[PDB]
Amino acid sequence: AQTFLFQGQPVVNRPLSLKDQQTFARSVGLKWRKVGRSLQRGCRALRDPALDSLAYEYEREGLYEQAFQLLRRFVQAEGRRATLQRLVEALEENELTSLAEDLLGLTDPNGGLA
Repeated sequence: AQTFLFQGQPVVNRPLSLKDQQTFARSVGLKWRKVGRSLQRGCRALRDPALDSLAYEYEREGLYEQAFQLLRRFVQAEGRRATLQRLVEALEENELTSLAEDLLGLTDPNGGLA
C-alpha cells in the first residue's frame, strides 16, 4: 500500500504493533543495545539515557522485555506520528537491512501487515 525505499528494500510506513515489539526483542537479541543507541540520534524523543534505565528496569526479563518495551517508548511519545521510518533509521546504523524488513514480518512467502 504505502511503502518507502529504504536501503534499496521496500518497507511499509505505519505504527509498529505488539508483533513488532515482540519480534524485535526476539530478533535483535544482543543488537537490542545497538538499535536503542542508534535510535538516540535518529529520534530526539529517545535521545535521552532511556536505554540506561530501560536495561535496569527491564533487567528482570532480560533482552526480551528490554527491547520489547523499548519499541513502545517511541509509540508512547506520539504513536500516531511515530512511524517505522524512525526505527528503520536506527537499524541502518548497525547495517540491519534484513532485520528492518524482517521486523515487520517480511520473512514470509507473502508478507504480514496490509
